[PDB]
Amino acid sequence: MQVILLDKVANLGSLGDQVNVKAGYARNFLVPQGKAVPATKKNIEFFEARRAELEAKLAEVLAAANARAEKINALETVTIASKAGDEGKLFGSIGTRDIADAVTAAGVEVAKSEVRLPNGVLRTTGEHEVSFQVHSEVFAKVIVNVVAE
Amino acid sequence: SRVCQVTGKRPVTGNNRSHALNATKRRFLPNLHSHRFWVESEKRFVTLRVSAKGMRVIDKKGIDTVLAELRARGEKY
RNA sequence: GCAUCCGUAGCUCAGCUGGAUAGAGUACUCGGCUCGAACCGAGCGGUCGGAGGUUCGAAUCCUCCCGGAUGCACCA
RNA sequence: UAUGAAGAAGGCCUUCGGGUUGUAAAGUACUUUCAGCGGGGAGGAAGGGAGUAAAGUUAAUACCUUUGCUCAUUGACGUUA
RNA sequence: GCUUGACUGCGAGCGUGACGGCGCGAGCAGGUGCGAAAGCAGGUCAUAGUGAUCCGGUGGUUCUGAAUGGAAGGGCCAUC
RNA sequence: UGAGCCUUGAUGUGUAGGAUAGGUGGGAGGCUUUGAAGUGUGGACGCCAGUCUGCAUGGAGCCGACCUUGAAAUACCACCCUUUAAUGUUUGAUGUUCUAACGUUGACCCGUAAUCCGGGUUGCGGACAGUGUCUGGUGGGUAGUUUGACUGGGGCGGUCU
RNA sequence: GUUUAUUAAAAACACAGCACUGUGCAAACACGAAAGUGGACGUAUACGGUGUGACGCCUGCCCGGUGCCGGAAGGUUAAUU
RNA sequence: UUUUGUAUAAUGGGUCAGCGACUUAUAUUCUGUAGCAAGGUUAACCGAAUAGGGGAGCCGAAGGGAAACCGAGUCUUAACUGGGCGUUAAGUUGCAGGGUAUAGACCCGAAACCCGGUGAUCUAGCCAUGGGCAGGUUGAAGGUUGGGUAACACUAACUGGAGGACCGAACCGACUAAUGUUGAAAAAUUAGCGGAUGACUUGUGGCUGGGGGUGAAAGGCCAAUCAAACCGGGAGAUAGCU
RNA sequence: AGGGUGACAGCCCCGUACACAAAAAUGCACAUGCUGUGAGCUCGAUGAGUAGGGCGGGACACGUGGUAUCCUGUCUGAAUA
RNA sequence: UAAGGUGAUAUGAACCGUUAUAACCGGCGAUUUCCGAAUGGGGAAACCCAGUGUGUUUCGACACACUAUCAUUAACUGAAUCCAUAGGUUAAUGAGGCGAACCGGGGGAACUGAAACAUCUAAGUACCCCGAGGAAAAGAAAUCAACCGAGAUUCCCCCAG
Ligand SMILES: [Mg+2]
Ligand SMILES: [Mg+2]
Ligand SMILES: [Mg+2]
Ligand SMILES: [Mg+2]
Ligand SMILES: [Mg+2]
Ligand SMILES: [Mg+2]
Ligand SMILES: [Mg+2]
Ligand SMILES: [Mg+2]
Ligand SMILES: [Mg+2]
Ligand SMILES: [Mg+2]
Ligand SMILES: [Mg+2]
Ligand SMILES: [Mg+2]
Ligand SMILES: [Mg+2]
Ligand SMILES: [Mg+2]
Ligand SMILES: [Mg+2]
Ligand SMILES: [Mg+2]
Ligand SMILES: [Mg+2]
Ligand SMILES: [Mg+2]
Ligand SMILES: [Mg+2]
Ligand SMILES: [Mg+2]
Ligand SMILES: [Mg+2]
Ligand SMILES: [Mg+2]
Ligand SMILES: [Mg+2]
Ligand SMILES: [Mg+2]
Ligand SMILES: [Mg+2]
Ligand SMILES: [Mg+2]
Ligand SMILES: [Mg+2]
Ligand SMILES: [Mg+2]
Ligand SMILES: [Mg+2]
Ligand SMILES: [Mg+2]
Ligand SMILES: [Mg+2]
Ligand SMILES: [Mg+2]
Ligand SMILES: [Mg+2]
Ligand SMILES: [Mg+2]
Ligand SMILES: [Mg+2]
Ligand SMILES: [Mg+2]
Ligand SMILES: [Mg+2]
Ligand SMILES: [Mg+2]
Repeated sequence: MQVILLDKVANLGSLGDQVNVKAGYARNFLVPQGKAVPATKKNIEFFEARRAELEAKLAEVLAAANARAEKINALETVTIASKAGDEGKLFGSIGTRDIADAVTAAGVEVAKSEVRLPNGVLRTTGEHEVSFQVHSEVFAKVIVNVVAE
Repeated sequence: SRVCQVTGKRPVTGNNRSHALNATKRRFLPNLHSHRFWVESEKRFVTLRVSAKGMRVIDKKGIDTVLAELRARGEKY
């Protein structure tokens, strides 16, 4: 009794997994409760289409991820106007909010959430490397500077 | 009566044999069972008197397709 | 018509569970002691159903039979 | 965390027989608090604004202001509890 | 004492049965045995010691083999 | 919880002994910083003889091996068997707990002016029960029949080639 | 009391009583291919079956045979594989 | 008619008249007859059609052998001088007839088996609703009033009216005897007999159907029929018998 | 051809052979008009719980037999030019 | 078509016709009580009892028409239960029964024969049931042949006891 899963019934697998299973299981329980559907030509193709459509969504998102990445990765250095550090010590902290606004004016929009200030909170003045977690895994890299106000 | 609503199987008659080949008239009846089939389109349960062989064809043919033939047959499910 | 298994002091049975060689209870003799009961320990009472295959080694494994049993089948 | 003694060895003492460390370990099952990582997710949020409709308020109930409502709302901490 | 004629294929001519059948048989062919040979041996001094057909089993067999080559099955011989 | 199998490891006394040589071979090889032998009981199994070996232990030794043994050795390598310890697998055996099939001649609602029936709700039971095919046993409960002839009538007795 | 209407009215049958046994109620059982119905709108102080046949005194021995009941280890054993 | 045997006192027949039993179809064999002849003959069908056409086929002229095969030979066997079966010998198609075969098969006759129906207006049981049982006895429990007891118990009288109770008509049954036995009546009458308020009896309806019913149980009853009703069908069952 | 007529009728009668007949209804057939109906060509497609199988029967002349083939009550189950 | 004619037992009576409305024959209509599929309900067949509506009036009634069930289809309404669905009410069509044999299908004997009797025979016969037609059924090769070919089904004669 081949049947296509609609959820993660017990150990049978997850949504979209044709598996051989004893008739009774689906003939009177899985199907009348809607937890799965019989593995038939029409249904299987539609689910396989749904499978490939979510694959295309995964492709498209990760494709646009490298887009943002390159947009700002290659150089694209930005600097912000922070109260003159005066012989050093900056007069303030450069937070995720402020750094996001800077890159956003440059064009490459970034939300502070995504920003990840490595090994510090941008306390000094002058040049300081930065990074951005553009995607769920893809890592970027940008140089940011500071000058007078 | 003992008639399958899907396959139309009905009682048939035969012979009891023996080691002496003596023949006595008998009847073979289908393995009929009353089952409540879930029809998705109407989101309802419809009860059918089906044989065990009929149960197998319902999975293969689909619940909707067999009922379409039944309406053509005028079996009054 | 096959298939399997069994055969061991006189008896009932272990088989010395499949080759590195026979055990018990009972039967019987003697003894312990004791009127008989009744108790005990020694001794005696078997070449292992029979005949072929083996190997250094089979009552024990192989072949063949004999007798017994249980099964099967089954319509000259 | 429990099992786990040959009371391992080694350490030290030794009445040279031993004892002591010590079931401690090793080993063998077992679990993953928090810290590792990942993915969700309250609460702090009340507000005003825009509208509406009615009411009070009028010469005109225009003006408002009071209701109710309707839409969209805002969290520094905060990759929060 | 030596042996396997308790032979194989056949059989002129007879006997006895309603029949199925049963019995006797010289001689012939091929191969034997015992005799030096003539010769004798197709079981036992003779007359009882037995059971048809169907069905099934076993061996042999260039007989057959349902399009063809096989085979199954059948037939024939031996035999249960 | 049985079990066929998965691979691994491991297992093996006639005696003689060199004896933890199962058999079968090749077999002067073997041996070897990869840790020479090796110490620490590492234990198991087994003759409880002995053997391999868990991590370290130290630093060059290590070993075919004549009387005998059928044979020559857990020196040696290949191949089997036995003994098999574990390993996955594939089938079953029960036991426990579920609900969703199925049962309900439990309750309630509706069809409905209805002790039928059907539907709905709910409870209980539940992979049983029950039914189908096949199958073993039982079955004068019910059938179809058989149950001889000769014979100083028949039966009884006797007889049948 | 009942019985062979039409040759037998009895010592035969029934009988109250007694005992055994089955039956937990969707009861056993019976009529029905089945549904269902009777049992019973009853519930073991009930119902069915069997034998005996008021009452009185009593009902002894045998489980080998044949049935029935209980046991389930072993032997044997169908479909199936 | 049947028999070893019948005047037989064995069967049959009162008589007459009418009717009443070896047939039909197909196939096969034999005889007779006719035709053709090593050949004979067509069937269905066609057809103005008893003609003609149609030779599809059938039988015969060659057999032997299980068969392959061979062939006036063949089989048997290694092989037969052998032996078995064959080889000189006319058949075939009609018609008639004698047999045989399948059909009911010369005619008449079973008791029965099976199938489908009809019957519980009779009777058996049951269900519902009504009815009937003159008269006369016996006098239970209980109750009352006394007597007795501490109270009972107990006892007496009087009330009461219990019972598959008693005697006995209707009603119902049917024990004995006589008659009747071609009956007044295919089971009765006469004189007696048992029950007769009950497990009674009865009216009117209803229900149970044949291997079934029902049965206080006799194999009883189920429409004068019961160890398996009646009616029709299988059916002209079968009948080694008369 | 037959029948009838006072006994046996070619010429007595009814008929028969032939020759004719339909206002109306209807059968049949041809033609024709409407209402549907689709012809042809190309490219595709090619009947699955089915065939087959196990079990139990039945039908084929064929009784399970070495038994093909057909139908299937039951349990399974393909290939698909 | 007609000079005769009012059916028969079966006369008679009273009449009708005679050249074409006597009668008779044929075609087409009209009427066609009651029972019966029977259909408004019931029922012991030829009987009993209605409902609705239209139209009549002498105010007592009266006359027509409709009102069975089932199948199919379409509307309208309409539960438990929100939609729905079941169900319900109308309206259209169709079917009901009868009839000889023949036909297809669903069931399916026994007597008998075997000199008994089980397999077998009788026989898929008798009978029962369902359905259809003037015919029915079958029918256009997953057929046969045999290395050559044939070309749906049905029927007849052979093949052939
Ligand atoms: Mg943590
Ligand atoms: Mg063939
Ligand atoms: Mg009997
Ligand atoms: Mg018979
Ligand atoms: Mg006799
Ligand atoms: Mg009496
Ligand atoms: Mg009498
Ligand atoms: Mg009486
Ligand atoms: Mg009497
Ligand atoms: Mg008694
Ligand atoms: Mg006993
Ligand atoms: Mg006993
Ligand atoms: Mg005389
Ligand atoms: Mg006389
Ligand atoms: Mg006479
Ligand atoms: Mg002639
Ligand atoms: Mg002619
Ligand atoms: Mg010819
Ligand atoms: Mg010759
Ligand atoms: Mg003749
Ligand atoms: Mg005759
Ligand atoms: Mg009395
Ligand atoms: Mg009296
Ligand atoms: Mg009396
Ligand atoms: Mg009678
Ligand atoms: Mg009978
Ligand atoms: Mg009759
Ligand atoms: Mg007959
Ligand atoms: Mg007769
Ligand atoms: Mg196709
Ligand atoms: Mg199949
Ligand atoms: Mg079969
Ligand atoms: Mg055979
Ligand atoms: Mg046979
Ligand atoms: Mg076959
Ligand atoms: Mg009416
Ligand atoms: Mg017979
Ligand atoms: Mg017609």
